[PDB]
Amino acid sequence: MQIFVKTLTGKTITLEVESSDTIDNVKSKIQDKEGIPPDQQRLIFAGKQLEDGRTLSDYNIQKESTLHLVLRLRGG
Amino acid sequence: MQIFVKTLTGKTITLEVESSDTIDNVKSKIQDKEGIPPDQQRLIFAGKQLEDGRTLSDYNIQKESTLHLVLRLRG
Amino acid sequence: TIDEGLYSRQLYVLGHEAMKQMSQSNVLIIGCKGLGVEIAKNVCLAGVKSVTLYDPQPTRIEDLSSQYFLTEDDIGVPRAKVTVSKLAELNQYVPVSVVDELSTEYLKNFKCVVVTETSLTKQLEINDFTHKNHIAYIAADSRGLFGSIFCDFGENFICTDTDGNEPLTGMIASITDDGVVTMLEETRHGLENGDFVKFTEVKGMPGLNDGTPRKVEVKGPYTFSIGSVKDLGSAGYNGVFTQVKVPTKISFKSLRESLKDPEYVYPDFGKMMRPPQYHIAFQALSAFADAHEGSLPRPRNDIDAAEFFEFCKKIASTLQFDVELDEKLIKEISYQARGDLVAMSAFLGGAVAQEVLKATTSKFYPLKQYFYFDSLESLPSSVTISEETCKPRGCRYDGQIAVFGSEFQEKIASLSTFLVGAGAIGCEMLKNWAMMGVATGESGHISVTDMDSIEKSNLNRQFLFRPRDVGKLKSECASTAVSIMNPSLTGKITSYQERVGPESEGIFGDEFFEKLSLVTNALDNVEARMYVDRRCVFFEKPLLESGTLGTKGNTQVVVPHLTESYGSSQDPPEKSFPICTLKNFPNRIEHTIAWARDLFEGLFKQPIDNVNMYLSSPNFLETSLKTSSNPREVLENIRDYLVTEKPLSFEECIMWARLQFDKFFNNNIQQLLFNFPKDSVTSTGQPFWSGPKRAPTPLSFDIHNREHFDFIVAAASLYAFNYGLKSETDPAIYERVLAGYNPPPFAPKSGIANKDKQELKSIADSLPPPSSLVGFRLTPAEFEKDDDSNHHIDFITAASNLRAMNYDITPADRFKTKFVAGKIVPAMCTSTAVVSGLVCLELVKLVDGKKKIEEYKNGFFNLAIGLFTFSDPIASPKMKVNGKEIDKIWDRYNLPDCTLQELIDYFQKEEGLEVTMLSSGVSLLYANFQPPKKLAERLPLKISELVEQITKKKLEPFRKHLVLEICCDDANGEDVEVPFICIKL
Amino acid sequence: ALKRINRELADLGKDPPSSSSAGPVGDDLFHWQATIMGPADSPYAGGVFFLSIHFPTDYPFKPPKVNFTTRIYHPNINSNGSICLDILRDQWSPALTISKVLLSISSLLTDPNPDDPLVPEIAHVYKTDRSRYELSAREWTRKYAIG
Ligand SMILES: *P(=O)(O)OC[C@H]1O[C@@H](n2cnc3c(N)ncnc32)[C@H](O)[C@@H]1O
Repeated sequence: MQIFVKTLTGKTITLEVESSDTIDNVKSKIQDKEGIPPDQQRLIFAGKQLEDGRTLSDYNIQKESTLHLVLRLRGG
Repeated sequence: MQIFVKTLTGKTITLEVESSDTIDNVKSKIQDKEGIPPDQQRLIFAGKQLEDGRTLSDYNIQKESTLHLVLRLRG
Repeated sequence: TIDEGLYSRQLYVLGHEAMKQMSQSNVLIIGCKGLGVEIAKNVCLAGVKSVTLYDPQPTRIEDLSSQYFLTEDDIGVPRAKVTVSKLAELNQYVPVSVVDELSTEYLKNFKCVVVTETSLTKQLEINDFTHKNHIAYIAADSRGLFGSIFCDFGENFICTDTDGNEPLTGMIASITDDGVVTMLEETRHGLENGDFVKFTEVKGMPGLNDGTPRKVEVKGPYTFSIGSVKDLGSAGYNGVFTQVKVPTKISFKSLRESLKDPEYVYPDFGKMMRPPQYHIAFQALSAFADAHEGSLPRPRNDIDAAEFFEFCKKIASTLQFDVELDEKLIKEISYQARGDLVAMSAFLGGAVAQEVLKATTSKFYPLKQYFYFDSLESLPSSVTISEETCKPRGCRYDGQIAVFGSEFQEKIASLSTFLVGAGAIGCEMLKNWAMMGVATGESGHISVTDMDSIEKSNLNRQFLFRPRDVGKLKSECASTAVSIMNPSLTGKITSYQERVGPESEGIFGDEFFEKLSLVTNALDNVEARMYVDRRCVFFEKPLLESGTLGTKGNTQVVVPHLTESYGSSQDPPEKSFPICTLKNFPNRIEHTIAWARDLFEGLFKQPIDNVNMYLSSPNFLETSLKTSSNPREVLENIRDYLVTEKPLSFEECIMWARLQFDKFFNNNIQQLLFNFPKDSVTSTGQPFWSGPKRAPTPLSFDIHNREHFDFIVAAASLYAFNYGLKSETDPAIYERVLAGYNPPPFAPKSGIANKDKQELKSIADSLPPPSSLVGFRLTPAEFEKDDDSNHHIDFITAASNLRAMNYDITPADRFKTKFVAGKIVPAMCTSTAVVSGLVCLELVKLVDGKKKIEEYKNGFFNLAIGLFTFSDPIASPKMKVNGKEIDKIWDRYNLPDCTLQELIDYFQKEEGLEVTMLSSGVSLLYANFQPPKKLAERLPLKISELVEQITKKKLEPFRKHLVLEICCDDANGEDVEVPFICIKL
Repeated sequence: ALKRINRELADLGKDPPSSSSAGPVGDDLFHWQATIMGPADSPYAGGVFFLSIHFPTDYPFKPPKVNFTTRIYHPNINSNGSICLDILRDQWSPALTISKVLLSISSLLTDPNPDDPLVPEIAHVYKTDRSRYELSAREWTRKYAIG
């Protein structure tokens, strides 16, 4: 299984994960490839915001799935 | 022979080693006794840092010598 | 020649070439209803060359549902004629015209053509012409809670910037013989496969410094590969790589071709089967309108819905669409055909205006090609929606009633909201509320708060403020403008001038917060967001957060007892560089700017503040001797800025400026190079000034040089402002006075029981007694943007550029220095409009009081790449306390004002917990490890009395509650997490 | 932040640091006065160094402000007491206790880093004349860090 993560700036990241991996492993991989601490990552799949402690199979994330890595902004 | 290693918390650990023992073996013993990964150990004796692949004798470490185990940090 | 005083924020986003191209493009707008007027407003604020409007239909009352430039006295007049007059005032550089009749050839004068509220036949007729003549064509439609956008920029559109990001750059550590480029220690290049880079300052491989871009093959987060450099050399060291952005060719298809096989853009991946439905639905809508003399289906009418569904089936069969039509959704589109909402209008107007700017400037990635959007979850479910309750009542809210109904209109009209901040997002939100009719009922009210005043650079992205309004308060101007827009709000809006913070809890107290219905933030800093969030959590009020940054934006909703608060999640913090890097070894312009800011603070505001505070505090020295780490520095500062170096004239001020120049740009460098010569080696034998460390060079003063003279003038003017002298800007005096200065000799020094203390005491007593000077004060220099034109930005720029020339760093001009030092947030009108639209779409959900967590949508979007995402809010976590389910955020203990002993026994008896730590505010009221005597003293006191005693400050009369944080552990010794306590005074 | 601060304080209480002792000032939680003993095999032997810790309002999301109070002759500490540590500026994460910071500071006292110094004069002295640096450190610690 291989997944893609798209940032809010258009960058694409390719991750190699299994269906039984926890969300913490995915966040750790994203940190390795980007340097963002796991507590600052907001992952979205099919309108659901991924939360720590659950597995990918809970969200029915299969191969070639696309996640969105987003963040909040402070302007006004 | 016997040696003593003092940590940053003031704890002293006594070890029975030999002058021909490698630094890797010492790090393995330290990991076994305390669980501290070898990468984060910084051993200092007489102002000199012990390096893996070498022996205690290379640093003129002798009977009941005292070493200091500190953390790694640069900046 | 762009007006940097008005387009200051937009220049950080687009640039100078982009705006030069933008000011040469003409835009035509067909249709002047709510969507059309929003597009025209956003375009005018953007700064296109001109805008032409065409809409000869006479005004009808229902059009006021979303058109905010029309009034009840304009019924029967063509919309363009009555809208142009108001549109002309938004920006004085953008002429707005009107055309009473259109012809095909006449379309050749415009760079972009926007079409709204037009049948399909006219769109096909126009597009068949505009496509072959290479004119960008954008078509937008807004039907109730549904919206559609179509873009066609020609057969060979050329996009110069795709993602809109700044080019990436970095420092190399080694380039092998096979193109294996390695970054420095713990540094990420951030490139991607297929990018192009160019190298500079590479040692050992000079050929790479020519500047020819090369393909990049990323092999890891720290290293990548560029190809074979065998011929160019053997190995290279150090240097800097920089990304190159290349043009792309995008090919579009005409509307007639596109209808058969559209190419969709999905705003939400949670519903990927809908856009094919809307594609059929909108064509069916157009056909039905063509079948009823342009009469749309009546609201919530079932016969018209059946006929519309038959049209949908016929169209789907005609186009061989192998899609099974979802009857419920299509009939929903049919019911809301006549709906006209201001939130959808704002959202689509922002998006389409961004598309227009893309077409004119050829930047960012356009939509390709269809964008179908819906917010159907916003449809109320707690009220009666039927043909009887949705029929028009002949009022200006007919457009909204046609979607929601009269009962929901009454629900909206009795809201009592609270808007924090009245900037750009605030103005858009206020306009939306005025159009929707918020708080126009007998029990409605609106409260706006903002402490700033209108400036000249805010007029561009804030359309409620006119150049005649410069200097007034934001809240008053916004309230008056919205009352003008909707006369029914006269007297329903209250405006304050209070900063929302710990010092304003006397005004926004329990009485103020008990009557509210929801709080909406329009702030620009995180501290205020967190504080308002804490207040909302304590009082249990719904909250609406929204933020923008250039072309990116986000919106979040906080609902009591359902979702987590704003502060339950973290955000990336501001980057802070190591002090060693900033002080001695910089290698970037930001380092020098930060150093210059620190120097300004410590040279013009720190010493003056210290001097002023010394003259007032009688015991300052007594506490300073034992408290401050380096009292000697404070004493020397006081002496130097009080007695030793008190100026009287301007020539001595210029001499002081020259002295500081020598101190900070010629002597420190000499000392540093004396300590670490240029040929010194590290402990490993490697060169010292290699890589992140750049070898400095002393700067010799030169009056003729522009940079040095600018620094001298800025420093002298700032010093005069400090000492209240008559500054001058004539170069003749500077030239006359600077030539007679002979610098004192300077030679680096090598360094080499209570005597020091006695010396410091002698220096201290040498100072004049406090009674010598009474009432004497000096003005420290504060930071602003040309409001206090003491050359603040100019001084920082000069200092940073001089230090950059010290370390051979590339200098930055005044614009970039203003951007960095001022921490300016890039702003765009389109992003503001879009976020306001999303927030107002969430507001109707909040009003209806929906309880399921799947019905809310936090939104994120980036308009540079046409990315939209929506996600359900995070549910508040639960926990187990005393074998019961407790919400970790929205639950609290309500207790009377009881004694500490009584509270401890209450927790021991009811919850079975042993109290260990108890604190309120910033004080530790009780802890288990305190000595027995202190506790025995503090046990029989009530909580209010205990807090008064510890804080040494009486509780204010308006205080009606206290918030206590308590940490207690179970009987077994395991720590237990419990919610806070709310003591009721 | 109060709960986090109290948790760190209790964790220190449960396991004594032996070579360190940090605690609040008066009855204020946002101001601590820590104490450190110099390493035995170091010129700072037999010295007691005071440190001031100011917790920001956003702790642990913002690093604590740690400043030496006594006078110490060290390459990585200037006259104002500022400390050159990566975990206080940009490597700070909401998982480091004050105990980790004190251990890091003790390690810093164990071996200075003259390759990336904060006080160039002392760094040059350390690189050139080791004995003079040793004598200066002993004199400074016996004149400022005893009592
Ligand atoms: P954009 O930054 O242009 O507009 C920001 C507006 O928010 C207001 N604001 C900032 N911080 C506060 C606090 N603490 N209280 C009330 N209002 C605030 C500014 O005044 C701008 O109007």
